[PDB]
Formats: sequence, C-alpha cells, structure tokens
Amino acid sequence: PSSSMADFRKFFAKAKHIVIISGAGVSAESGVPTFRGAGGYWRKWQAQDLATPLAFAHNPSRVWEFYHYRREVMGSKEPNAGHRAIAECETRLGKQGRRVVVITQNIDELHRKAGTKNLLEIHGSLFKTRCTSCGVVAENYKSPICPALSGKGAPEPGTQDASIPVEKLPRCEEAGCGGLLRPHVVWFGENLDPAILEEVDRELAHCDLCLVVGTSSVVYPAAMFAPQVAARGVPVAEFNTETTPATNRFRFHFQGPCGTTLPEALA
Ligand SMILES: C#CCNC(=O)[C@@H](NC(=O)[C@H](CCCCNC(=S)CCCC(=O)O)NC(=O)c1ccc(C2(C(F)(F)F)N=N2)cc1)c1ccc(O)cc1
Ligand SMILES: [Zn+2]
Repeated sequence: PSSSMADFRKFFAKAKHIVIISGAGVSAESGVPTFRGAGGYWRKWQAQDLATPLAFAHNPSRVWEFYHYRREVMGSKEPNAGHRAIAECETRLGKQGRRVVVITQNIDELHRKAGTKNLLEIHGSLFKTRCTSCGVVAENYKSPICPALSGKGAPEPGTQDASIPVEKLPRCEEAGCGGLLRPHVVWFGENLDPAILEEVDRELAHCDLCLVVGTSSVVYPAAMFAPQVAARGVPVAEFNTETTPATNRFRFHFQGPCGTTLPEALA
C-alpha cells in the first residue's frame, strides 16, 4: 500500500463522510493496559483468558477483580495526541457539514474523554454494567464499584483471588431486581449487539474515506470492517505501528505511533 501522506491528504480534503476505526494501539499510547499481545498480563492471564462468559460463570469474583483494576487505573490516563487529532477533526469537519464517526474496539472511553461525539463503542465499556437478571444497562463510574472490591484487583503474579461471594459483587440497583451485574463488555464468543452492527453498517456503507488506526486487525468481526469498505472501492488508510494481516487490502499504510502520524494526517 501507498505511504504517500500527500495522496492521502488529497482524499482527506474532499471526504464528506469519514469512518475512523480504532483499536488497542490508540489506548496503549495513553498507557492503558490492553492485556493483549504486548499489552500486558494481569496476574498470570491475558484478556482472552478472562473476557469470556465461561470465566465469569466459573469465577465471577476474579473477572470482576480484573475489570475493577482496569476501571481504577483509568483515573490517571489521558487521551493522547491521536485521540485529540481525531476529536479535533470531527469538530472541525462538522462545522463544514462533513461527518466524522469513530467506531472503536476499545472499552476505556478515552475517545469520549477527548471530545469525540459520533462514537460507536462496539465492545461496550469498562464504565457500564449489565444486569444478568433483568438485562438493564447502566453507566457506572463508582470508585470502587462495590465495597468488597476496595483495594482488590492487584495485578502482580501470585496475587490470590479475593473470592468475593456473589452476593457482595456488584448488584443491580433497579427497584425489585438485585441481580448480579456483569461488565457491559462484549466477551470472546459473544456476538456484537445487532443494533450496534446495524449502526456500524450504516456508516460503512456511506463513508467515502476510512481510517483504521491502532488495531492489529485480528479481533473479529471488527477486523472485517475496513476490508469491507475497501472492497466497496473506498480508500482505506491504515495507521499502525506494524503491518497486519489486513494491510494489503488497503490503499494506504502509515507506519508509526498514531500520536505521531494522525496529527499530520488529520490537520
Ligand atoms: C483476539 C482474537 C481473535 N478472536 C476473535 O476474533 C473471536 N471473536 C469473537 O469471539 C467475537 C467477540 C470479540 C469480543 C472482543 N472484545 C473486546 S476486544 C473488548 C475488550 C475485552 C477486554 O479487553 O476485556 N465474537 C464473534 O466473532 C461472534 C460472531 C458470531 C457469533 C454468533 C453468530 F450466530 F452470529 F454466528 N453465534 N452467535 C458469535 C460470536 C473469534 C474467534 C473465532 C472465530 O471463528 C471468530 C471470532
Ligand atoms: Zn437487574
């Protein structure tokens, strides 16, 4: 694929509807642990070990400790220059009648924190809960999310399970429910919400330029979104620290941290 910033910016100057797909690399550049690839371990595990319905069924306390840790670390994390360039682009183009929408794989809300408004969080959020009894989805920023998790979630190998009884894990506050909450995060083996897929597809089907930023293009179905756009004939530019299995489907590839390349690309 082309690495001509000038040719990319010619498309950018005329694009009326830009889709920006983002993944864990953008979060890693803010120091967010992503628990995938080089993104870290929590105790002896990575995300694919704990972000599953079976893990939560068998050890909901351990899975809650993991997500508790990740919630609490966010207080010290800020959007990076990549997030900011993306948010600034949306704002600037929006005044010109031009649409920018972010479709993110990330669950850390840093695009929101940066001021992105047109945002599809296709895997949910660290800061939402879903009740396993009544299905209600709620925003939750409480620190700690429940008292039993105070001081828990420590990430060092050999840390013992808190083994919090399910009654003392986060519980639904809807009147008359009281069910056990789970993170409102899409886990491996679970499909994405059909309403979110419909919203994704509406943007993919109408965009005239697509950027795929900081993603390894190995998590499906998200990894197929930018290839679908390219197959429609629309230019796709990949901004990533390395090539990926999807790179050769795209019109452009710009190697480097997104905080380095995106401020120039989206100026
Ligand atoms: C990493 C990696 C690669 N794994 C994958 O891509 C797998 N994908 C998956 O498993 C994804 C979900 C991925 C969620 C990722 N969540 C993240 S990144 C949020 C943060 C998690 C955290 O950090 O805590 N799900 C699916 O791909 C999926 C698709 C269809 C169904 C379905 C059908 F009927 F529609 F076909 N049966 N109902 C179910 C699941 C996968 C595995 C095998 C397959 O054949 C297809 C997909
Ligand atoms: Zn409930």
